[PDB]
Amino acid sequence: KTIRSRSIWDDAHAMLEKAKAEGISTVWDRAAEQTPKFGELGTCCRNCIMGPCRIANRKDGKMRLGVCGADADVIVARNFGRFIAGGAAGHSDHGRDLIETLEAVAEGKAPGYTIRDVAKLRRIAAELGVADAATRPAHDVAADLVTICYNDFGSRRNALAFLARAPQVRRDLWQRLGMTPRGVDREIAEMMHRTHMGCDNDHTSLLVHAARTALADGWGGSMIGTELSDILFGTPRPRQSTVNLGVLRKDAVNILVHGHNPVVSEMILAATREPAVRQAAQDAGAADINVAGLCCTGNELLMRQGIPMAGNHLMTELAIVTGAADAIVADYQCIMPSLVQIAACYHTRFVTTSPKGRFTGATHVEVHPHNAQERCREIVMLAIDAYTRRDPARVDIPSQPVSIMSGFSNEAILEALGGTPKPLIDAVVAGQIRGFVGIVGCNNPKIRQDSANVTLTRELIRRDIMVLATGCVTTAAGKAGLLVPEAASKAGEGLAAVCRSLGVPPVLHMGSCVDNSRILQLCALLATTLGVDISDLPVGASSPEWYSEKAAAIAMYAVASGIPTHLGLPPNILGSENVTAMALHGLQDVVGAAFMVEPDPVKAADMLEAHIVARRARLGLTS
Amino acid sequence: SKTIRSRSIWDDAHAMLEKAKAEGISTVWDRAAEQTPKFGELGTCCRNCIMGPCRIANRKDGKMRLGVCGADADVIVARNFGRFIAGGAAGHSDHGRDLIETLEAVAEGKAPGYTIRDVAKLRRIAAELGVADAATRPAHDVAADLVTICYNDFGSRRNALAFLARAPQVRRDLWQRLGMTPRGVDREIAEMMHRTHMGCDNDHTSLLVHAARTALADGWGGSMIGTELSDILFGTPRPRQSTVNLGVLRKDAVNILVHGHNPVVSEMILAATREPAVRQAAQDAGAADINVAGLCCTGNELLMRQGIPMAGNHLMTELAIVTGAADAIVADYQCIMPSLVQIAACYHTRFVTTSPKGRFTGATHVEVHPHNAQERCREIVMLAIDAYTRRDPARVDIPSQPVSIMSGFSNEAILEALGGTPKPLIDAVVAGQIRGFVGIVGCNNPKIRQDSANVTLTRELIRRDIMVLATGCVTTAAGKAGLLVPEAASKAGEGLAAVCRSLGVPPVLHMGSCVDNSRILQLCALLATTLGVDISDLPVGASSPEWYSEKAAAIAMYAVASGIPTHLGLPPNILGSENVTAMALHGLQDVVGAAFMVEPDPVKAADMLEAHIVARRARLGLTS
Ligand code: SF4
Ligand code: SF4
Repeated sequence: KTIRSRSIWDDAHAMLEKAKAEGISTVWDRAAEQTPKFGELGTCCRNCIMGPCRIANRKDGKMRLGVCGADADVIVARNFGRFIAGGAAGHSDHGRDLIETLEAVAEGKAPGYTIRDVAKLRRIAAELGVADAATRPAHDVAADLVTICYNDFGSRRNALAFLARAPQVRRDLWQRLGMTPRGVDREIAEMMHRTHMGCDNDHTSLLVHAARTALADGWGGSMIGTELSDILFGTPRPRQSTVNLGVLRKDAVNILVHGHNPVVSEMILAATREPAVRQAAQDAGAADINVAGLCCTGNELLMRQGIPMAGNHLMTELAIVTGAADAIVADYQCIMPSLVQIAACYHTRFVTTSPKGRFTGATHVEVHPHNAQERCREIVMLAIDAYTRRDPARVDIPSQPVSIMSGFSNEAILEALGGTPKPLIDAVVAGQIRGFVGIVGCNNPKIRQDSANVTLTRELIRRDIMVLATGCVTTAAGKAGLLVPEAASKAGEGLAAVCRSLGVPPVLHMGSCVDNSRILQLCALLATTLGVDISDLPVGASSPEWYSEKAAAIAMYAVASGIPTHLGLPPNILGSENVTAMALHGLQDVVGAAFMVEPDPVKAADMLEAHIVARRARLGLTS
Repeated sequence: SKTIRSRSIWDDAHAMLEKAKAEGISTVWDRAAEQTPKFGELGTCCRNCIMGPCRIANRKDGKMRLGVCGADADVIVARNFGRFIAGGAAGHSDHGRDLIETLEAVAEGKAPGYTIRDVAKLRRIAAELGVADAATRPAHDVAADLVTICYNDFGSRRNALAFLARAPQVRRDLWQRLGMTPRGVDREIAEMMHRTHMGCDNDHTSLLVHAARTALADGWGGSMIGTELSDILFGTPRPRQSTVNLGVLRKDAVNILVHGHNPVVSEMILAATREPAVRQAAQDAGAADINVAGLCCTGNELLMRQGIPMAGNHLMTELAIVTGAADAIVADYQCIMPSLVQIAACYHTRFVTTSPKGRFTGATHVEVHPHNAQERCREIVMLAIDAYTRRDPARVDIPSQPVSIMSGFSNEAILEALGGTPKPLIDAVVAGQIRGFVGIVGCNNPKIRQDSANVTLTRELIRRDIMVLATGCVTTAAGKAGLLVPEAASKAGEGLAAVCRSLGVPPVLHMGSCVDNSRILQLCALLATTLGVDISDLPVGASSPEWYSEKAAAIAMYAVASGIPTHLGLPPNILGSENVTAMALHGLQDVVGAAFMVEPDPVKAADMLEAHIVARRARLGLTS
């Protein structure tokens, strides 16, 4: 009965029983061992060896301050600052890689890569100030855009380049508060400086720079990553695909791409479509080479190529347990190192491709733009060889894939509306669509897998609130059949009408974790057109099953941009009443939004709907 | 009280610990007594995501051997230590970046009261880094071009940091093969925070290699830019006399204590106290003078360039307020204990913060920037004079009499003492008069009796003809024991005493603040370049007997990664992993040519540093 309580899906239940009988420990098993304190409240501090310090509520009054004299407010806010910095650094390095990949294309030093979307390149470059971006040669225009993006990774700017997309009132508010992101790397470095012993000892000051650090992610690292990926590999358009472990085929070579970087996974797919490589699969007894995605790199291949997704966070271990995973191609971020051990229990080849994502015991085939075509060809060959060593008795692909619709970039959304946001604004004014909520969460073993994600998605569309899905929720919403146009039947009367009018699902898949920058861009476009602030728009954000530092950075820059953000579990901040009050209430007075911590998905829909209604009133609209 | 005598070796510290106990004031030793009790000290506690936190323990049932994500002790300890190093590099990185912004303000003409005090060093540094016509163009044009170069080291488009060219070719080629070449000061910090995220870098060798790269971006980037631009803006240090300990505070004067690391504020504070209208405000209040005294590294900075006396080091900062004569504390950022704000409220003292980065709840914030510093610092000295009129004379007790010291031993001053070349210094090392050099760069740590290890190790090394280069907190330790004066050659060995008397210098050279440990890198790289060898071939060493901060770990790491055997008094939070520990103590020797040494006995630490110096003298074909 424990296996039934760990997830809500049959394919996950099937593989949990399979690993149990085979003696394979999963992420849920190791979570039970680690359940048993001071670090979870954020009141443990390890920032120097004057002593590991813990702040307790003791009867005798001892241990109330650290050795240096820091109180619980400073200690909690510093750990939280480093937590956001690590989340921002995640997206930061990703955007920088995309800058390097575009610079290699511009220099002509990336065989097999091209500028797939030249029209978006000219638009983005013109938006950011590149002279004659409309008419100059594409590679020259790309080089000037590369310089611009790199300069946001420098230390000589007053505001990040894409920050111009925000409404003027939002930018003036950032100026007054001192939150204006100046440089992508610089805010990260200043956060690490402030959290050092004896530097920043004011929890209000620390949280304001956390907002500044997280804003440098959403409007810098992530937005550069999203826009440059569309330039290099194509801007997403609506298309059909499938989800869950059933996307693996018994008769094919199954290559699972895992991580966040489309630079590697896009070239993997190109190699599996080469004629000589497809021949090697048939020679090994396979009908084809089947590429399926995992986590954010899967979301990227889903949006731009329609490649089916095997599963989200907690499904990554179970996909190897199917016995049909012939290789796992990893880059970096959110790749559990337990996959290496579970792959050793089978024939699966675990291949790492990035100098930043090294895993002891893995097969490292380092991929760079100048050798990607050759290296990825070599990586696909290792998957065909591993296929010949597959043990057929241990194969169990549990379910049948579920149809989904993906590729809802802002470009695709506006094209569906006829090239303007006016029909969308009209529906919101009419009350057909009462608001929007972006669900951006992960999975967390503390919560039954996707129970909160699917319930909250169902609750919101019932109340005529459209849902924008990124990250892990894509698999959650898709498995429940909410990512298809026919799912309008499960929405309210107004939302179903608008969805059927446009032929779109009530849940729009807008991409990976960095593609939450698409939600910032969309909100900024609506606020600009209406002449109001983002904090005036009937919008919301939710992370019901989050776990990572990157999720908290996403939650933080949504709040600081005026988007009320709900979290299923609290961050490690409850040890300080002041820091907790600031996150839940005080931030509303400053940036116009705040955090919400609610483990009940229905109560969370009530809170998100309440803020949406209050903002409809301030626009002079009926709920 | 026998407990008070066990916490320091200095009478001016004992005298204030009695005073603090008499008045019910709790110090840093009292709070350290409460925080003695575990996994974080071994480094096996991970809080990088709310899928835990996770503790790696050893239980007979085999449970809790991996994190929820599956990470083992090696990865967890390495990521904690990696983030520990990144925090230290970030402290120096932001300090260096501010020095760039000040120089740009001078170049733009938007910093009233600031100048280019050392134009000759500006042209020299700019020419070294590739500025065209640095010798002849207008100074502000040259400064603007040097600012661009430094800023680009804080960008993401370079393959190697600008000052890395000072390193020997064999050292740079070695960094290239290992993948340690520092590319950008902020970038390595950001990549470290990326690598330590869940599910990114899960190989402890990979993590420590980038820890070395991150720390090298401090020593050859953030700190070196900070040191060299500070000399350009506020002057290159020259040898001079001064005093240390709490006796530098005067009962008859307005006592202003500068605290932190940034000379940009303290230099302008000092200029404000010499304005006639400000000196009048003090005289109108009944004071004989305005007395500025330094604390921590900013005190080291004012000591090197102005000769301003130092009140004390890390653990003395609380006691200086207890004297009752501290009329104001002017703070910028870093290593400023927030308990000072509360202790100042026990007296008349004004606690003033000046930086947007160093904010303290309950403090008086008068934010200083280059464009308003002359006006703002004038306002800050006035607050010190006003607080002086409210001083309680019954609570004043300045315990000891100041000790004479000699300071200001920049590499420029050292080469000038040698006739403009390192040849006499090389000759003494070849002759065996100076058997080696060791930089003692430590802090204070309440776990260790204050300066007991620093002073013992300093005495032990100079006795064995090993010259000691002192930075940071050790400056106060060496000075109080009377080792920072030329007459202290009598306490050195026969060979070292002879060389010291020939040059008229102490056997312990004070080379500046914590960021000025980049001066030691510059000196080592200069000797290795002259000799045609690697830094790992020089009879050199580094020691931090009483360290505590992330900055000390970053300094120790870029010393090791540069080939300098580094001794630590206390171990970093890494003992939870045998592999990470073996790599730090032994494995790194095979990779970068040096390793960490953890030894709490100062005499045994002198034995270890002397052994490596002897081994390297042998490989140079010299008499050991
Ligand atoms: S920074 Fe302060 S609270 Fe944190 S470990 Fe060091 S002494 Fe303790
Ligand atoms: S990163 Fe891994 S070891 Fe660290 S807290 Fe998260 S699950 Fe636990």
